[PDB]
Amino acid sequence: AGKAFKPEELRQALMPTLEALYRQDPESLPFRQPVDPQLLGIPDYFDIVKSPMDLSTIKRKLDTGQYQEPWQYVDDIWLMFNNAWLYNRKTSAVYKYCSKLSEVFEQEIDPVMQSLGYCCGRKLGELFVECTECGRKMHQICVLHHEIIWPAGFVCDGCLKKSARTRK
Amino acid sequence: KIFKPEELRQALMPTLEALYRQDPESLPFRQPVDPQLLGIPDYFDIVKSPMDLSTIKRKLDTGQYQEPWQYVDDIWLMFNNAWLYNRKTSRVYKYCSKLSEVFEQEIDPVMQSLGYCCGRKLGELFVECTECGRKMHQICVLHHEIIWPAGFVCDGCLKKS
Amino acid sequence: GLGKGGAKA
Ligand SMILES: [Zn+2]
Ligand SMILES: [Zn+2]
Ligand SMILES: [Zn+2]
Ligand SMILES: [Zn+2]
Repeated sequence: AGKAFKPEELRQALMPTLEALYRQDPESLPFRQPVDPQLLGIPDYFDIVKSPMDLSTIKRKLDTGQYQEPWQYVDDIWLMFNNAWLYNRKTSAVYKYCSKLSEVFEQEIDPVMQSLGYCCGRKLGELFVECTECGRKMHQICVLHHEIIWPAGFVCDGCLKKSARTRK
Repeated sequence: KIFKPEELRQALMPTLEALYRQDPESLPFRQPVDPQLLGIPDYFDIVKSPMDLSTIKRKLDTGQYQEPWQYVDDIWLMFNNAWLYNRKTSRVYKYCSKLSEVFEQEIDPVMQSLGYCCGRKLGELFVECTECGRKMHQICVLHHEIIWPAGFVCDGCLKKS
Repeated sequence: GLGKGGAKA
């Protein structure tokens, strides 16, 4: 079960995507520190948001190596977005700001996840297949085909090329 | 699969031109060998199927290839013929080796852009894609871990559906 | 070229 990348490999690959979000002025400002409900005067925050997340926390996790694989990072990003979309009204500046950051993230993440050997960067979700060789998890919709049976379990294209090139 | 003659010459002529560009290595390969003019009647005895760059060019130009493996095969025929007839130590053998190195660096990307696995000559162990009828090396595309109950389908045809 | 005896280089 699973792939563990080197912590440094993940931060080199993924930090540019985090930095793209920090670059968004003013849309990123409400996302740079954890929400302090006392300081901002919204005690109902922890009633609505059970798993808080923000850019600084994501950064600490890359830096201390707390992700083993990049879908965990993607999940934390979307947790932060879903949290702001949940708490704040559709009409509010923060909701609109959140939408802006999600648009930016989606353009950045696809190529980066691809260079890490994954199908794409869209949010993992429930419909995944784990590669039986390397442990990477891919979207069923990205990699599976009507025309193919896998007698020994799914194997990603990257693992297949590795076998194929070392036949020659 | 039969390609349009113009599609093949646009794709493949740059690889032929790379060989013509090699001076002096290509000069012995530009015309068919005339054994009378060169004084080597034993050419006929050693080389059963002659080939050279001018002949390959005429074939692209008149559209005599239906698919690009035919072109690759003619190129290698020309190289194998020169390697067979000429001694390893001769300038022509070394010239031939030079052209084959050049061809191998050019051909992979070009054949890939034509929807093929690679451009190398490997077995006669090929698989035809059941959708578009391109032929690929078994060694390039087939795997223990993948079963095609209804026949092989290349990646290009898979992306299309 | 034509580097095959009969000729030169
Ligand atoms: Zn995907
Ligand atoms: Zn894999
Ligand atoms: Zn091949
Ligand atoms: Zn095909």
